[PDB]
Amino acid sequence: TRLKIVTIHQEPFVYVKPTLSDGTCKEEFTVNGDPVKKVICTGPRHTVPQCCYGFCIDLLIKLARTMNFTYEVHLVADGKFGTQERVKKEWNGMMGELLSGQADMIVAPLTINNERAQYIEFSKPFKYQGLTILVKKGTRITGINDPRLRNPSDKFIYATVKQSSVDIYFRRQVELSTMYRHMEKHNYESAAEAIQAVRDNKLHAFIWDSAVLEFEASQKCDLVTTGELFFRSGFGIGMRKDSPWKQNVSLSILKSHENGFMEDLDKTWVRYQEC
Amino acid sequence: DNHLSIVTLEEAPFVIVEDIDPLTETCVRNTVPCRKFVKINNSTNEGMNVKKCCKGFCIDILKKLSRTVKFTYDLYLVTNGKHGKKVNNVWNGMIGEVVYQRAVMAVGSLTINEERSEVVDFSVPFVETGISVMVSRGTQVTGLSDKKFQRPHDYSPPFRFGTVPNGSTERNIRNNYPYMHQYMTRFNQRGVEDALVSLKTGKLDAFIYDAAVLNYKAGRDEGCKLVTIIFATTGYGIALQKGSPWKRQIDLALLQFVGDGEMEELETLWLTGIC
Ligand SMILES: CCc1onc(C)c1-c1cc(F)cc(C(=O)NC[C@@H](N)C(=O)O)c1
Ligand SMILES: N[C@@H](CCC(=O)O)C(=O)O
Repeated sequence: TRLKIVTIHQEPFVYVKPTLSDGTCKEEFTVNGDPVKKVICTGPRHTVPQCCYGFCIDLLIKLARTMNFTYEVHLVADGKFGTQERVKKEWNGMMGELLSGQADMIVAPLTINNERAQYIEFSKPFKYQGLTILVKKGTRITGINDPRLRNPSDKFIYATVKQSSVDIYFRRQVELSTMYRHMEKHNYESAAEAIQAVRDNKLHAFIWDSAVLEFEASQKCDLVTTGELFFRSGFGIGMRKDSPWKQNVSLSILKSHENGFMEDLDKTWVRYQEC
Repeated sequence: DNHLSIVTLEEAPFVIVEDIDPLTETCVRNTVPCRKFVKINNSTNEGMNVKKCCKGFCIDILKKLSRTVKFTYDLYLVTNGKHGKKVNNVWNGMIGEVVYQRAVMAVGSLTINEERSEVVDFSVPFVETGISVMVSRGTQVTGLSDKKFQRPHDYSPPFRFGTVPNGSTERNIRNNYPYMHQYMTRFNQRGVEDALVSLKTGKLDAFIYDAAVLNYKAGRDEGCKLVTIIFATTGYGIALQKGSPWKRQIDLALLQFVGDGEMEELETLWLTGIC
């Protein structure tokens, strides 16, 4: 055993914080007096120890305790989810890390889709969500079909995160060729930068995972989401096709939905009442 | 071995069974042939296959899989139970048909849970579901987890609520809420139609059941009287025999349909509501 876990920064699934001066994590408590569990995670390729927690970290702990394994967590070196790019073709991001042997499992809000499943094994979904659009509170939009996205210009800017499944979908889809030409000039490196950019009117609309965006909107009152969910899909744990863990990882996730544990994680990390 | 025995079960709008044009014994276009074994009497194993015609959301999925993954099939309706229940350690229903190798796969409104995954392989989920509660509009309950369900006799009068036994909903309530389970058995309903009538006529206060079916029914409700207020999110999947060689391509095809828009078309075709 000793599984190498790759993950990525993405609140509220994985928070990433400095260790204190001794090498430990700040003792922290939920409302209710319950201890926030934290793990040491290495990340940037000059690596330093850091502190990780959130929904995905609690899931990993649950998984490690259930199936009886030990692990080391690192943040993905390039900061990316993973797409297959021309060099003849190669995966970057967490996908690349898993396929090369840098990681043995991806534990992250990693979307389950056809192209990734051709190369890796996904668990049953630990979370169900889709895509939506985050704007600054002033803005009224229909959604992904509103004219300001459909007929773009410099007078309303929209973007997604690079080396995401959403980015390379916009690149490959014929009817999206004009929206991509606009997004090409504005796409960001990380969801957090993009979210900040919207707060400051440097970005008018950010297309991203509803689980993340609705969370943002629940916490910050100067943000809102709009449109219906589209491309409803799941997040899954990622493993190589010959991982011997794949059956029991999937069984554990099913058990955790059925017994209330996942709803527990949602009450702790995802369902906030600041707005 | 391209010609597959496949079992299904009637449950609108996922699978709808109609009588065959009695002159022609030919299934009208848009429907596929399905057989049902019908006993001659109750004192005998003797019976005859009746030719019927099958359509619906799941049927359309089957037709798409058949073309993409390149198999032909002989579809039949399960007669030994319904979706699947373990009785004295023996599986009945569609799950049983797969476990004991009378079918290569099971297609329909078949919920993925842990105990069934122990004995069958499941595809990726292709319809999102779980456990919901249907009530007459105005009824105030927070969800499955409310104390009106968990401790019914704390209240005067006690809420009247029930499910259709022997499926995934009842299995889940049995494992998680023992007092709720035993109280509910008094109000259990033979099927969904019985349940909706009980609700509409004041004989039942709530009906707990599969979320996909309840949402559909709510959306088609005359007057929009019946509403739903999802616990244990999961989905419907194709069940296959453990270690099935068809699983790889079926999973890929299902994920392709999500990313192609073909799934969205089927949803509109079959599951749209007014309310
Ligand atoms: C069937 C899934 C699918 O197919 N085509 C597209 C586009 C999507 C899709 C849906 C979704 F809800 C989130 C993401 C995503 O890329 N999110 C970002 C990140 N979680 C990632 O995994 O890259 C991608
Ligand atoms: N879809 C359920 C049946 C209905 C229910 O019990 O909610 C199953 O596959 O058992």
